[PDB]
Amino acid sequence: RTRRRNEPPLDKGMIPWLGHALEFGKDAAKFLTRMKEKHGDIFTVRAAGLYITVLLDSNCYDAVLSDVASLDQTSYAQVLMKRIFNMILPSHNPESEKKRAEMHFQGASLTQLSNSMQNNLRLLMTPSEMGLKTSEWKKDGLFNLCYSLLFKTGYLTVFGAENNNSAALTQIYEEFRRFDKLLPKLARTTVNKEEKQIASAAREKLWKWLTPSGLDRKPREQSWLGSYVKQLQDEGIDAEMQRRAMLLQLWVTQGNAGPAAFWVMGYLLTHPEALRAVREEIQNTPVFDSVLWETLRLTAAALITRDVTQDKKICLSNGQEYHLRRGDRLCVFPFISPQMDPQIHQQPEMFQFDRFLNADRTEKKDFFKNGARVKYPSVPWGTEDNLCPGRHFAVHAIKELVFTILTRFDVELCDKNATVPLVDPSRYGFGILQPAGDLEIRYRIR
Ligand code: HEM
Repeated sequence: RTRRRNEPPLDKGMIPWLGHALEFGKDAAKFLTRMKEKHGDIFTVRAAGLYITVLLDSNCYDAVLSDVASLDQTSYAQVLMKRIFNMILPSHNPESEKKRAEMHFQGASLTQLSNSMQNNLRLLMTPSEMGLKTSEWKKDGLFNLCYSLLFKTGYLTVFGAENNNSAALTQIYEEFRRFDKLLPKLARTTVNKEEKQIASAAREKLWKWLTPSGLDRKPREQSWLGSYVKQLQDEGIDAEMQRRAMLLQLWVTQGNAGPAAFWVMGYLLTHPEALRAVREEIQNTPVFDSVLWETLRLTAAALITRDVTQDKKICLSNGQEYHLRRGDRLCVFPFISPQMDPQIHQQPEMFQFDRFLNADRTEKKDFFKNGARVKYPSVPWGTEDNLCPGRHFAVHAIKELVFTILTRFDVELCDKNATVPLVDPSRYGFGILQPAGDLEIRYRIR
């Protein structure tokens, strides 16, 4: 491989064919940040025989990705669902189900879903559910606690899975965590033999449990999940692959909200002034909105991937023209820019609770890089034409959990001086970051 005219800088690495595959996978943010410092806002890396052009000029993300004739999302999605979920969906219409997700998670459907979520969370934060039948205080990891509560809430709400009792929901959650922990390694083909066995064992249990085969529950074909299942059935997808698809939809709907709620609570518990303004506001939620947006800036790290299906000319904001080559991949990583970009957000590694608030506590919208307006200073839900359809529901759920914890419980750090844990670097690229260890807490009924 050799650079052609106006192609991005090329970085092959020293390992023939394999290139940067290992380093890229181990900590995508560290590697792509290193590459940005070396080459600038656009560069092409070799990884496992493939060439991946990375674009980090956030002013171009929307316009570049709008070219669906030159930039395919479907092929890499198929790769991931094979590797992670052991799934193949032949003759599958992807746009029809994405349209269903948009509609089902907005408007009157959203209000219904959100009302059910509120009800379900209440059932899950009972003293008995909260492990408070033995003692005044209960110790837990905050991440584990927030993930457990929202996973269970979202699962009950989205899958309508009341057939599962309390102990059953815990079993399902713990198996999901087992699988979820190994998901990045599955995506990257970096599982060892023991991990591969664990992931496969976990998937099989989840395939069985998420489809209650033994029961005669009449399908709700007008619901989000029921209409999805009905589509697969009409497309000729067999029962077994229908079972496997449930784990895909479980991960897509449950893999982010609880982790995000953890970071919100982590940042708040470790930032007294932030927590005071939030609690005061509980007594329109402008402060909490800034808190949540700041949390997502720091922790929403989905990587956007496309296959380049034809040669494409592109212009960065400075006017320089670059050529994308057919057969390559294009990646866009909003986590690095604009979210963690020090030229847009000063001290970007710092949680500043009011970073998106003006002096008079109005919404701060004015953000700049080197004397140029930045249209989207944070991109947690994805690029403008490919937004998370569940985002409004995600925010409702995160708010509901945070509101309940602060209102109905006393929550204390076990180590009064603790800061939030570091990030597990395997999570970069897959959505909300997860902590390396946990933040140990104690809680009691307030
Ligand atoms: C903070 C929490 C969440 C974040 C940050 C988030 C973010 C994202 C992002 C960035 C994507 C784009 C896919 C990609 O390029 O990898 C996506 C897709 C999607 N999200 Fe969310 N999400 C969250 C929670 C949720 C929730 C609670 C739901 C629904 C209950 C949901 C439903 C979906 C669906 C159905 C897709 C489309 C999957 C596909 O078409 O392949 N998400 N999400």
